[PDB]
Amino acid sequence: MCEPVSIGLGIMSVAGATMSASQQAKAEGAAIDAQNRQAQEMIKQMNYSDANLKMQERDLKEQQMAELTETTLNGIRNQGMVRAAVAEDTVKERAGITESYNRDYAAIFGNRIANIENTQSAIRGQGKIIKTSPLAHALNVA
Amino acid sequence: MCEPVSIGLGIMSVAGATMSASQQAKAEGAAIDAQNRQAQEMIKQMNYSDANLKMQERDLKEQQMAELTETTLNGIRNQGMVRAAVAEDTVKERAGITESYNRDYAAIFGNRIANIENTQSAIRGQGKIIKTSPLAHALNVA
Amino acid sequence: SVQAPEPAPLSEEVASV
Amino acid sequence: CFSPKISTPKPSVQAPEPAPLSEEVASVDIGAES
Amino acid sequence: CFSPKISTPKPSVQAPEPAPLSEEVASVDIGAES
Amino acid sequence: SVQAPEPAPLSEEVASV
Amino acid sequence: VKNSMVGVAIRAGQTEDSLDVIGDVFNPTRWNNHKWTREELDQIRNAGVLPQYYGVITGGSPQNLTELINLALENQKLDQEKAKAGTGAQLAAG
Amino acid sequence: KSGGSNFLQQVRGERITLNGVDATVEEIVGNAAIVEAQGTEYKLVAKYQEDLALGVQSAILQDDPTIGLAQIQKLKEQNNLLQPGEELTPQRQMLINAEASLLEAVKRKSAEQAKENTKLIQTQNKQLVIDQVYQRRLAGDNVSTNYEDLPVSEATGEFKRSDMNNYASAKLQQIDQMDIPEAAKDAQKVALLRADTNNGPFRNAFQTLTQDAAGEWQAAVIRGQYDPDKMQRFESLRRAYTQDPSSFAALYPDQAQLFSTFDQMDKIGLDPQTMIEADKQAASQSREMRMESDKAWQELKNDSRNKDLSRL
Amino acid sequence: TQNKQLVIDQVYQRRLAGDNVSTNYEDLPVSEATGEFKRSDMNNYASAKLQQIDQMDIPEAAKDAQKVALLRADTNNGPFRNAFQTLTQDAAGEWQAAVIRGQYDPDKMQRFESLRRAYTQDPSSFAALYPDQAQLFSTFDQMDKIGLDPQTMIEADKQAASQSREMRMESDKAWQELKNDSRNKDLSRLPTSLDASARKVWDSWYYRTGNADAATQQTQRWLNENTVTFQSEGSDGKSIGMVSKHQLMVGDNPESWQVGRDIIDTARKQLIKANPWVVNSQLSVVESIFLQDATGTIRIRYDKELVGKLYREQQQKAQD
Amino acid sequence: GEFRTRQDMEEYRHQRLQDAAKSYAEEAGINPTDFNDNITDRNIAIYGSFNKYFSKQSEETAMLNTRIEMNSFLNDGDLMRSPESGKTFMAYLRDGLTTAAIPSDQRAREVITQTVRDAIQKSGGSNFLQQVRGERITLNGVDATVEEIVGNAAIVEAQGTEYKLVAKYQEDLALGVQSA
Repeated sequence: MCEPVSIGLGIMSVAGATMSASQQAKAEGAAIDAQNRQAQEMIKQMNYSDANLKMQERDLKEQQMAELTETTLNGIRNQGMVRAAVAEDTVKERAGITESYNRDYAAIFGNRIANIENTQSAIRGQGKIIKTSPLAHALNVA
Repeated sequence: MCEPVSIGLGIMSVAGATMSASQQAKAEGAAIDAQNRQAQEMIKQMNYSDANLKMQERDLKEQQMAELTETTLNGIRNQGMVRAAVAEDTVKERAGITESYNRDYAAIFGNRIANIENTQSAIRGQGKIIKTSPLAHALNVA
Repeated sequence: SVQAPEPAPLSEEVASV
Repeated sequence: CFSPKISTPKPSVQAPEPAPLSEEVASVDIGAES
Repeated sequence: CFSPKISTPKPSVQAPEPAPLSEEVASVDIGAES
Repeated sequence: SVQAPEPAPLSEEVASV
Repeated sequence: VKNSMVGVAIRAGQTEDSLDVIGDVFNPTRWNNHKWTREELDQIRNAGVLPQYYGVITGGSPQNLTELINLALENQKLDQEKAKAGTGAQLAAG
Repeated sequence: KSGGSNFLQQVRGERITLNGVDATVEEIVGNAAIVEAQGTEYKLVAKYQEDLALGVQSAILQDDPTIGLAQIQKLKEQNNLLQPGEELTPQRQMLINAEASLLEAVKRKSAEQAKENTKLIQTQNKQLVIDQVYQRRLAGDNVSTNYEDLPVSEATGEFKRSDMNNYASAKLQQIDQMDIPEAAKDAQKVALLRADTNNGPFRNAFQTLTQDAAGEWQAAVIRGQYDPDKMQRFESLRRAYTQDPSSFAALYPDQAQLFSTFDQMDKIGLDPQTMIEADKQAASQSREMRMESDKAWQELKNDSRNKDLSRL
Repeated sequence: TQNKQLVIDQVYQRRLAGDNVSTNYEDLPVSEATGEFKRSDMNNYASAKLQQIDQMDIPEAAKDAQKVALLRADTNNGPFRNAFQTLTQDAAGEWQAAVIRGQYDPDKMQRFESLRRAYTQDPSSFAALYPDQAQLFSTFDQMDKIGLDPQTMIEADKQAASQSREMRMESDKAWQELKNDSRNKDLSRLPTSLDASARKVWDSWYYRTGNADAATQQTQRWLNENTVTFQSEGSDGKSIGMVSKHQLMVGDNPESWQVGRDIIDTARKQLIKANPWVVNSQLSVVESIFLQDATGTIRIRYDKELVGKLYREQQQKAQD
Repeated sequence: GEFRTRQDMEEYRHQRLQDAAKSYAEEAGINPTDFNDNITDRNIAIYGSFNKYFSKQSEETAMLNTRIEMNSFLNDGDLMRSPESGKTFMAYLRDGLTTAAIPSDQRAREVITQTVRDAIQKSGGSNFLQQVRGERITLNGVDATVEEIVGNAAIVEAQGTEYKLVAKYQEDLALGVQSA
């Protein structure tokens, strides 16, 4: 309990709720940062191809890798590479969004705006990438 | 619980590496010095040849002799004797090494330098010393 | 509780009168 | 006298699967040699 | 509640050998004279 | 780990273009 | 059709010769042929064995009379104790 | 040392003068040294052979045939690099044979996994018909549920004896996952058990469960405590014994001492313990002074005083 | 020695796939790279193999399965049986010393654990091969199946020694009575192979617990777990034969006794179907395995090796 | 392998020399002011070893960053389900190789042989594998195809994934109806 990052675990159990968000961030970032750092330095040592490792290291890497996964914002990351694959602003320039990052109903209802521009390539763009459903796709192959 | 070196190891185990390098250096070197002095003192009282000793004395010396072995810089040690046995420098004069003990790419990329003289005796040279492999020799004999 | 989240869409399609 | 605070765990995926059989009839030998 | 430190072992050389034999069939007599 | 150190070399042999 | 199990089932059985029921149960080739004398019958009568325990004695050799008599007596004693316990008396109630 | 035979062979004829006499190295000594040096190399050769054999043998029992191929290829390359003499020939043949076998296994895995893929959909169509048979039989209709004769079709495939025993477990685990109140789940299992044959796939499961419960009770007595964590198959039969206590007493009439324990935990209201204490305390002294026999029972059951035991 | 071990390796590699190779040590191929063969060469090989297996790179289940498979393929004169005999006796001795001392020390009980690890994968061949030490298997079962800790048993064993039970009924007459009773139905149908372990299990239970009625309840559970029963086809299901579990194994998978069962059932059904005078008879399964008739005219025999080979060939038939 | 900076090594060396000199001198007494024969030949070896270790560590860090970005790519769904996925992968590989991000060619062989293994437990796996099958790159002078670098045992598993998913859906439907 004397550990610097363990007592912060106790104080959230004892009190909190009323405690402002700044301290809820200061007492909660520590465990995640420590886990991430340990995972990085422990995975940087082994090899890459899984046909060149022993039995224990395979399971160790498989269990330890999941701490670094990302699931939500993959599209924004991958947008860059598709541009070069196919080829070879300041918010105000966007339509449907005000400077305060809120929707502009006036333009939407008057100018008859078909699509709201979240990211780049919303302007023009023939790459498509249209949303599909996993279950129908799985039923197609079988 | 009062020996100067018996508290150093304990405090090193507990505190860890949170301090600077010099304290760790001294704490580790104390026991090394003690062991070296003890082993050397025991070795001195002995005889040289193994045919004049009892059983227990031979076993003791055989067990305790090996702590003086070194492996990494034997070639630099033996460099001196071979020159005299066969015959009968301020870094700047060396090729491929800069003044700051770093590689010099200009010469090795322009003048096509054959090899790098890490040590002496690479200038001219008639001592050969061709690198070998233990297993090839073992197969050769058998 | 807690359901799997949903990735942010790249663009939205709307309608009018 | 206390106010506990819960947290949200990160979702994890290992591919869905139906429930395994009881006997699980599998190969009769062990090893790649055959 | 500490940060332990390991110590690097001293390298040791003893020449490789194959595994010992359980039966250990050797000479039947001990002693130089015969 | 660290199966055995590597003895220091006398000289190093390289190549060029 | 033979793929599923039929080929393995028929192709694995092997034929053997038929059994002999009489020899397996009774084994009547070990029975000796000796005509007991008067004293060897008076000994049995004086021992005190009941008529239902003569099965052990018949077919034996003259050399092993006493052990067989002892075996019959031991069986008799065990049955007497079991009957004292009150085991075969539940048939009177219907 | 590693290389000593060469040193000994070259240091033979070095001449030095000591105390007037002139002699080489060997006269200061006077063959027993050389052979040991040769044995030192023989040791390494044997070690290499043993290590190679171990690696080859281990890289063939791997579960995934795609991994062993890489290891065999690496060992083959290493062996070809050393350029060995005519003393490691019984190794080349085994390497070749191992590689051929690995190639064949990798070839066959594809068809094997194709068949494994196919069976998955058919298992459900196999289960539906078995379920319909029992749904029909539950309403008072003989259906003759032996697996020899069922309406086989192309989707199903073929039927074996293990399908009954899979369906039993699947149904039992399915019933305990619905969205209905607690008593209905326990009524359904008893209803299903009461409508089988004498060789139905449910009676066996219940028999196994009952025996496991008896074992758990004996362990609890021996240890001398009631721990809810260890006793989990003892507390699942209890919930299903309540809804029908007369059939259990007739189907398995050899461990009725458990039903006596069950009854008083729910009707009178004894706590689960203190019966452990009574059993533990009654271990030393034996109350059985004769009494229990085939005589005490009979002349106890033929008394007009006992109005209920007289008729049975 | 290294070039000599390989011939002995090949002989067994061929044996454990359904073959008879007659493992004498005077019937081996001689050459100039090997020499001559003596008896000790057939005794160092077993130790070498058992040491090699524990150096591989596979999980423990595979190691135990392979060790027991190697034991199961040996003849009556091999070295593996001797090795396991020695191991078994050492384990029993260690347990007895642990009882006498009165405490459980995890650093001296080391041969009591390897045998326990290798016993889980096949608990019937052990009880059919070494019937003189059925006491240890009771301890193993109580530790694995029920769930007792290995410290609460030492105290019970110590306290049982004071009050010696000695209520008689161990005279070899009571066992015939105990098997003939009407009430006991599982004990009347018993294979002759497992007949010498029931005695020791019953005796151990009686000695440990004191009661003379829980013994006949635990023995039935053990026997029922270690066998396989076949049923008739009528509405009132009746038993027609009991066989052991290691007489049905085909391969080395610890759960491969589920194929011989199906083969036997299919064979019985076909035999009834194709021959129209067996209905009045009582087709049964005695224990080799025989399919007999009431009068003793129809008689067929079955075996592990042919069944396994034919099954493997039929499986490898369906290909591209 | 213990140090990470030059300064730590220099301080360690300084302290150890200053200790051992006095200890060895006083073991037999003599006089510590009465060790400096070859210094260049030792400094050279020490600094060479340090430089080589630091180079190895930098290379490892680069490989880790590559792995993180590849995993981030491997998780997206509608890129794999899209009919154009191999082109993006090859473009990324070409850019990385031409910017020297991947240190060598054997590392490229490792990443190519690992991506195929990794893309079996995903959703859009069979599509990606089938549409990346016939493209060529030049490694170590010799030109080869992606199929030839490896040599039909992964396609089957790629399909088995969706087979399992459909079976799960069927079981769920049966449970729902029976409960209702």
